[PDB]
Amino acid sequence: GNLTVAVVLPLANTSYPWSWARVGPAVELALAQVKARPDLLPGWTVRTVLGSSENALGVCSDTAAPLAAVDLKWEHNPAVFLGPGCVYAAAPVGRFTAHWRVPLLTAGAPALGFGVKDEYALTTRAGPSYAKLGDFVAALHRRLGWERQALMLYAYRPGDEEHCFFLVEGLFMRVRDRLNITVDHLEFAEDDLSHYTRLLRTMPRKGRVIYICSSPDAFRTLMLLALEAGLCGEDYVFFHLDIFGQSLQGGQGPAPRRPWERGDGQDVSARQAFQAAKIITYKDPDNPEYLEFLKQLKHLAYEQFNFTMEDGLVNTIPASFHDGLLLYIQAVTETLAHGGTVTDGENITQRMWNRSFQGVTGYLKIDSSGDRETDFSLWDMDPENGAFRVVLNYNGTSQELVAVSGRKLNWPLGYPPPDIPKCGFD
Amino acid sequence: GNLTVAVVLPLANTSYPWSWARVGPAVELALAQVKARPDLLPGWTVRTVLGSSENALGVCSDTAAPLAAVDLKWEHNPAVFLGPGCVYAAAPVGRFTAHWRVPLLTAGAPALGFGVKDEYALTTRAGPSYAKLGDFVAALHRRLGWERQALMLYAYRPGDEEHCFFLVEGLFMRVRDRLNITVDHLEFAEDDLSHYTRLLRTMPRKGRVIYICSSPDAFRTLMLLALEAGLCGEDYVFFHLDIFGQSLQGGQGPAPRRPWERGDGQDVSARQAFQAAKIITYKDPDNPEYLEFLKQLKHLAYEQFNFTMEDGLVNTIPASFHDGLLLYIQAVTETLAHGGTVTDGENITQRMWNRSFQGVTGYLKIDSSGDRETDFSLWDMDPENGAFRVVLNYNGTSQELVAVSGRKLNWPLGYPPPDIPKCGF
Amino acid sequence: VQLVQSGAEVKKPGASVTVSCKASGYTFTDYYMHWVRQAPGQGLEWMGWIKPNSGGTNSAQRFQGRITMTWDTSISTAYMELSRLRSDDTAVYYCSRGGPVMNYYYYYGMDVWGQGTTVTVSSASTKGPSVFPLAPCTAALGCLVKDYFPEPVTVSWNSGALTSGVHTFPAVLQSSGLYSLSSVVTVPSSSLGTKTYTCNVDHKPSNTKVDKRV
Amino acid sequence: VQLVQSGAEVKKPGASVTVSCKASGYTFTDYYMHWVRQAPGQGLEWMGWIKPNSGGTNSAQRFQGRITMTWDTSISTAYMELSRLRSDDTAVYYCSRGGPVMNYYYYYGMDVWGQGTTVTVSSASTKGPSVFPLAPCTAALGCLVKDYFPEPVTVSWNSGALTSGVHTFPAVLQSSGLYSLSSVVTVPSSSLGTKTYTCNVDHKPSNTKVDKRV
Amino acid sequence: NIQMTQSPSSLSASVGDRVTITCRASQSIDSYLNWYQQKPGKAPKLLIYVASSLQSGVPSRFSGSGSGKDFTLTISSLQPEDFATYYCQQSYSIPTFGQGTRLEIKRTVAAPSVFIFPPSDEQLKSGTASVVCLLNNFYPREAKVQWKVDNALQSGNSQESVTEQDSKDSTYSLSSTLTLSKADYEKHKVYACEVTHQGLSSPVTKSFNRGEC
Amino acid sequence: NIQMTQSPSSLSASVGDRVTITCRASQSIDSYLNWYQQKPGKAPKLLIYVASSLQSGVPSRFSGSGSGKDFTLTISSLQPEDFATYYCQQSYSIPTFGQGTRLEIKRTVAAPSVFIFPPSDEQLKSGTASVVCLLNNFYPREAKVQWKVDNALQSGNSQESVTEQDSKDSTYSLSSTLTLSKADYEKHKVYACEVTHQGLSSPVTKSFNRGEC
Amino acid sequence: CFGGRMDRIGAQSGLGCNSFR
Ligand SMILES: *[C@@H]1O[C@H](CO)[C@@H](O[C@@H]2O[C@H](CO)[C@@H](O[C@@H]3O[C@H](CO[C@H]4O[C@H](CO)[C@@H](O)[C@H](O)[C@@H]4O)[C@@H](O)[C@H](O[C@H]4O[C@H](CO)[C@@H](O)[C@H](O)[C@@H]4O)[C@@H]3O)[C@H](O)[C@H]2NC(C)=O)[C@H](O)[C@H]1NC(C)=O
Ligand SMILES: *[C@@H]1O[C@H](CO)[C@@H](O[C@@H]2O[C@H](CO)[C@@H](O[C@@H]3O[C@H](CO[C@H]4O[C@H](CO)[C@@H](O)[C@H](O)[C@@H]4O)[C@@H](O)[C@H](O)[C@@H]3O)[C@H](O)[C@H]2NC(C)=O)[C@H](O)[C@H]1NC(C)=O
Ligand SMILES: *[C@@H]1O[C@H](CO)[C@@H](O[C@@H]2O[C@H](CO)[C@@H](O)[C@H](O)[C@H]2NC(C)=O)[C@H](O)[C@H]1NC(C)=O
Ligand SMILES: *[C@@H]1O[C@H](CO)[C@@H](O[C@@H]2O[C@H](CO)[C@@H](O)[C@H](O)[C@H]2NC(C)=O)[C@H](O)[C@H]1NC(C)=O
Ligand SMILES: *[C@@H]1O[C@H](CO)[C@@H](O)[C@H](O)[C@H]1NC(C)=O
Ligand SMILES: *[C@@H]1O[C@H](CO)[C@@H](O)[C@H](O)[C@H]1NC(C)=O
Repeated sequence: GNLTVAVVLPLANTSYPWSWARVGPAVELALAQVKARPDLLPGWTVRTVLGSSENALGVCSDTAAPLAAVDLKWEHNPAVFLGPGCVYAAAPVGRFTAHWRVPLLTAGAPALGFGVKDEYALTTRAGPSYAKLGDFVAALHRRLGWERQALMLYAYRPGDEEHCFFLVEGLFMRVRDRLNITVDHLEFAEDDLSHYTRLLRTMPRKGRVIYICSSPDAFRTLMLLALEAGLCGEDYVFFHLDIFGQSLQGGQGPAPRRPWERGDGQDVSARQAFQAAKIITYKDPDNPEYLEFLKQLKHLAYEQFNFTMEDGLVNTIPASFHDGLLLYIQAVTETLAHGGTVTDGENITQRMWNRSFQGVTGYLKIDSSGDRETDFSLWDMDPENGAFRVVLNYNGTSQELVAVSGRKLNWPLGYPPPDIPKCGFD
Repeated sequence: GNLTVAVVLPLANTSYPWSWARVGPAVELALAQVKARPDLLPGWTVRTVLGSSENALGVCSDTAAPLAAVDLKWEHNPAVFLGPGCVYAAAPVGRFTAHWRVPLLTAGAPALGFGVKDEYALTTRAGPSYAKLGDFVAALHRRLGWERQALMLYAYRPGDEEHCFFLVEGLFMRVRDRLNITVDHLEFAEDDLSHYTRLLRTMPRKGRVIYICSSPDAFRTLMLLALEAGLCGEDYVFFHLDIFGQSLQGGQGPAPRRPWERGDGQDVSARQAFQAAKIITYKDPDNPEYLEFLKQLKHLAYEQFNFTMEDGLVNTIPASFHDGLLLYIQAVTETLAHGGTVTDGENITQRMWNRSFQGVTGYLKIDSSGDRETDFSLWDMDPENGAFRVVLNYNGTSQELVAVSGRKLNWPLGYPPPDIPKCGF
Repeated sequence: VQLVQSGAEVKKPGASVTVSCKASGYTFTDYYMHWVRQAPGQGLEWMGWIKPNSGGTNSAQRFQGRITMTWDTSISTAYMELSRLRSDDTAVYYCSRGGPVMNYYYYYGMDVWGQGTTVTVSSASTKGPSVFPLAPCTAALGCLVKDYFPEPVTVSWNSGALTSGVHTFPAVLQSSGLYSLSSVVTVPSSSLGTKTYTCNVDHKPSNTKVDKRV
Repeated sequence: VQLVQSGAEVKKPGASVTVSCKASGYTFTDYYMHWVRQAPGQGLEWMGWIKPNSGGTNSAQRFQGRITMTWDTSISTAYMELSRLRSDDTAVYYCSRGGPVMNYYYYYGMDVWGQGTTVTVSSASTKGPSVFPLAPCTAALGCLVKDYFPEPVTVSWNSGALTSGVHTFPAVLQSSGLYSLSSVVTVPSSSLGTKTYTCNVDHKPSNTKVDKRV
Repeated sequence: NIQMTQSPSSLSASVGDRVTITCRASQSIDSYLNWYQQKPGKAPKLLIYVASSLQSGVPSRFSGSGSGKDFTLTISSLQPEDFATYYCQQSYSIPTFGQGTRLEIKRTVAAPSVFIFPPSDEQLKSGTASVVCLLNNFYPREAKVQWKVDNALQSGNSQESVTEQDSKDSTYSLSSTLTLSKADYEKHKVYACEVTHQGLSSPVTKSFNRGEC
Repeated sequence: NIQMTQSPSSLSASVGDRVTITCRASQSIDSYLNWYQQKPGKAPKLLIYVASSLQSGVPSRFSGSGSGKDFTLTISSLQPEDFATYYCQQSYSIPTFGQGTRLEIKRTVAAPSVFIFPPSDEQLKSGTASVVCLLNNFYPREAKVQWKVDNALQSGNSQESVTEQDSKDSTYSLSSTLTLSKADYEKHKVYACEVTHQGLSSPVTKSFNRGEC
Repeated sequence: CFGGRMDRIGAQSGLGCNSFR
């Protein structure tokens, strides 16, 4: 027989992590691996249809994606849907698939609104999720002995689909659910200048542990303003939620990184200010299989799509897709091994959930909620040469923290500052 | 020829103002009026197709309505879409019709998000909206001299689809756009004694002119608490934005309308407290044509849908539907009078916009934004009788305030309190 | 490849019925086994199928409530069990095989079918038929059978003496829960009295033999 | 009812062409008038229509911007003007009446059609044809005409004396912008020298009088 | 689920003719379709197992084509053994069966023969009377039968029985039986049935009287 | 807008047969359809309007049916003047015409009579060489003509012309002309054109030599 | 405005980050 896979991704724009120019080679590699493996679907072939989820302007929209999904369903009637990545575009498509009882597979849309299975049923997310960041934050708070208060700030920028809104809300909800502590939040505009002054005036009266979701340039400007005002690392700590590693180029294997220098004439001041800043990023795979997959992915993409890919954590987004696809195939086989049909949906989704799989990224696990557990990394600056390096890794499958080569998380004073000063905020 | 009209409204649930059981008689009356008039599409017949915009639970959903609209468009390819009324259900249908270049008519959906004509082109709103409430509030502030600060509070419930939230965002946005003053806002739980206590503690230090969106029981409880909380009528004023007038009847003109009487032993305290409260509702038409239309609508509904309607301002929602339909028909005729077809959405939409029409509701005016200007009424308590009565009316076409029978606002100290006290916050 | 079935029992509603399907002559654990029921006048109706090697089972949404199907690989037989029988379960059941199990080709059509079995659900006793001869008042000569249970009825009349130009009507289920039919063949009026006509009605379940003069 | 057109002009690319259609036998301002153009090989194509009583006009999306339609009620005539001519504008234009205007019945069919107007747009000039006899090295003979402009050309054999077995192939547009065709005749082999053969060609625009003997 | 439709519902054709049957699905299916033929008193036999193959042992005169939501089954030359009921079944999902398609031979129009039988005395002795009237040797099958007693019409107390088309003369039998209680027999006098058929120019009334029978 | 499709592209039938033409719409139109018939060199004529009504002055043999997206035009008892091109046109909004559907008679397959003509001497003096070979009395119109110069495949420099169907013999005439420069003529000696037709059992080659002529 | 359950057509911008839970 034939198996149809429907993809709803931007086929023209090549600026998104889930763009077709970076996913198509991964899908081709997954199909080749499935064909070369007699274990997965013996005697069956897999097809693929594509649809555009962007308007004339070239950006993902919540109007074109549902129409494309409906047209694909009417014309081909596929068994599984791939994508989209944008939350506003994927959510109506997810609801449509749930109503149609058609399984949905994705690695994007990490918004908390997809965490409820009553509405978004038969939906699997094989990519990173914002709840795992909240779990990492809770684990770090438990390890560092902070249980009183926290402060949250996020920046608003016109042009994107509120990148620092869903992440902040999901992490905030997860912290409230798990830690049961008082947490505040605030939104600021990075374009304005008086907003920074108001932020530096209001931070000392709201807390001492601050999480910031903004651009690396905005973070550097805020850190410089804090240094000039009088803020020091002995009482304040700053965390930057750079999941894709923009401040540090790529976030690849070990190499000296100096995000405080850009040749603006104030490199010394930025270097001194960044003594109290840490970055939270994703964890790159270490097995050579990941390197080989990256090499083949880059080669095939260059030869077949006229696109030149770079080195970074963004490449971890399409790869998960690949792995997820493989998992789906296995589940189908299990259904075909238990006297079933490929048009059930519920059985395949139930079999996929709460399962351990091995892929190019490594050993992944899917819980009962259909959300892949992701590892995280914390970057710290070397006090000697002033370069950031990886010092702590968090495993979500076992929820544990591990150091790297015995590295010690140094502090300006000697131990982490207390969550609330003895004199209080007054 | 045949003109197909698609309706996407709840067919089983009758608890919504835009339910089919209350719109169907109006639609058939409009069709009969069109057929009985020789200047409205002569020689043409109008057919109506229906679809459901509710899930198995029988409530408004944002998934069933777009699917029903898509199926109706595929099966019949209608020339115009009617409804839905729920904001969440009608939100994707507007974009779908804009992409399909099919005109859409809606007497509901008063959400501010529909005011962007770029995203929601070819959409006409012939019913009440929330921006006109902001215009009325700005006019009242200009008349009363309040130009410093205001406070807004709304209640949260898990049953409704955030009605107070949408009303408050629309009112706050229009006040900010027009009066460019400082306005605050808060959200409180519908049933929480601790929340009520902390709200009554927070209110005195934020402002003096306060607008509240909540249920009548919640408003009564809040006013009763404020009675012994120390708040008096010489410094504080309260406004209840009950558009449909649930605390009152609204349907009939002459009637007592005692809102503070409930037979719970606190009638005297409620009457004493309510001396510093005012209510803003919709304006009830008074022409005999409206009464005749209401009588016919009740008779037809009882005969056909086996539903018994109740007097009130809610009956003003389906009636506008009727009027709106008539307007659309006229536009079509104009197209057929200027060398066009029935599938010219842009020309028809331009023709309906910025036009004056006569209907059972009176003289309706559509501005260039495609939104019908609405009227509002402000009530006041009788100093002697103690029963609420209509004292102010607002005309949105001319944007004017009109008194009723030479009545005056009842103030405990004679003049409205200032926005900011002399001592300060 | 042979498919053998057995069973024609009739029982009151609320009881249970079992159907046995034999698949001798071919590897039973190498192909699927589909059970299909066909109503007397509605049409074919798919019920479910089983997978012997992997122990798989599939059933319809409206049938999974009260059906249990098992198999025995020792003798290559399949058993179908139906419970909570009502008046709508009177139909014909078929067992068939189709689709190899080495490759998951469940979409293959059913190649070899069974002979079929008839199951009737009714609350009535096995009572004999009633025969009423027909006489004219270019005529109407025959015999009418009324109030008989259960199906079937043997040859109409004369035990096959008159076969050319014969018509028999199908049985009709009346409101009382019994069956009735007739068979009328008209000869030329010249030889009405020259040849005698007698109708024979035989009923195996009731062991009733009726010879009625027309 | 009658519809009369006029015009057989050839216009250079980038010029303007005016087509006039006159109506008679009925009231001009009581029905719609549609304009339909037909390519030589593509088929019929719809352009637009005019509403006389209300003074309304409708145009196609592709033709909008370079089409103008006007009418005169006093003489009951309609004029259509097209500007910015191109090489693909060579077609035949028809004026048709259909649909009463009192009740806006614009969907009615077109029941009256005109004789049609041929418009040719090309960059060339009038040139006389060249006739070349065609004889074999049943017998077949013919004359070939080439390098002529514009259409049409009439060819005859023996001044119409011989007509049986005469085939005239349709003209073909050469890559140089001219036209060519060949007319052939089939004659018995025994008549190769018994009777003489002569083909006559006539090109009215160029006034060509050529009598070629095979 | 997926609902499957067959066209036409019935079709009449002669021997050696070209016939096509259309099967339509409410949802798109790539090639998951099977064609079955069934004769009265016999189990169905598979003809086509995918959209366009041919099962072993099937004559080459049968063909299948189509895709998406529409498929066609074609017979180039009809044969006397090719007249049966045809079903198209989908196999992409939980299999469903179509309503069927009956195929019959083509014959000229024939006039029915109307026969009446007054109730027998045995029925009166048993306490329940029955009258019958039947149409014999008529074509086509469509006809209408009405019961009239003393210019009165009764409904819901009558039964109809129809046989199958014969191979020799291609005729039909249509017998209508009206059953009544013993009491209702003697308050009415004349019983009749009216038959309306396409082959008959006018409807035919067949009547009898209780007293003289 | 709305695209209209006609099926089939062309068909052939004899006098007194029955034909059916199907028109498909991309969108849904209730009854906005018109049928036109056009003969070569003559203006189109309207046969059926609003997809079901027959215009006065049109023979009753024409019939129309269908609604929504499927429409059928049926012609019974074909006549010699009923052979022309048929178009289905929608009138809901911005009317559009179809691609057309031819309909001609059916006749026995015949074999072409191929003849060749050497170029005239005066044409060579002008500076152009043209060789023409014609096909006469062949059926159907489908045929293949290939030009060979000294056993070399020629393409991109030949033209073909086909006349309309005749009435007496109902055959076709085709002429293929190859144009070459003056210098190219004398550098080759053998010129031929190859004819491939269904009627011909084997391809027929007609060749001539420049030196001989 | 982190109360959640607002994923139902979140394209509306609005304001009012004062849920006050
Ligand atoms: C491939 O995909 C990328 C990523 O989505 C697209 O880049 C985005 O394109 C959109 C559409 O133009 C941009 O959205 C617009 O942004 C404007 C602000 O951009 C300025 O400021 C940013 C910094 O914040 C600069 O980086 C940028 O260069 C500009 O200087 C807004 O002002 C716009 O709002 C206006 O238009 C909208 C309608 O679009 C109205 O509703 C508003 O009311 C307002 O009038 C608009 O939001 C977006 O900024 C781009 N992002 C980036 C990172 O560049 C590519 O265009 C796309 N390309 C193709 C070929 O598909
Ligand atoms: C709020 O204020 C509005 C304006 O201040 C009020 O609108 C006015 O309503 C009255 C009805 O009470 C209208 O008077 C009628 O107008 C119609 C329409 O006029 C037409 O004919 C004239 C002829 O010159 C033409 O110029 C117009 O364009 C129309 O085509 C007449 O037919 C009636 O006879 C009667 O005069 C006013 O016209 C109307 N004002 C405007 C500016 O249109 C509105 O009533 C107020 N609201 C309430 C509740 O009273
Ligand atoms: C995170 O922890 C889990 C569980 O401790 C690790 O999963 C193990 O992976 C190894 C290597 O494939 C297996 O042999 C074990 O069986 C797995 N454990 C379980 C319980 O199944 C996982 O590898 C850890 N993550 C990383 C990056 O090392
Ligand atoms: C008709 O619609 C109303 C909504 O106005 C429904 O009432 C709500 O029902 C849901 C569950 O379906 C409850 O969670 C809400 O609390 C109800 N709200 C109110 C104000 O009562 C009603 O159930 C619907 N009825 C039917 C038959 O569908
Ligand atoms: C309008 O609908 C009627 C049936 O209700 C139909 O007979 C008629 O043809 C339709 N007219 C058009 C123009 O579609
Ligand atoms: C699978 O697709 C191929 C074309 O790629 C087609 O020939 C074949 O019939 C299809 N099979 C099924 C079972 O759909």
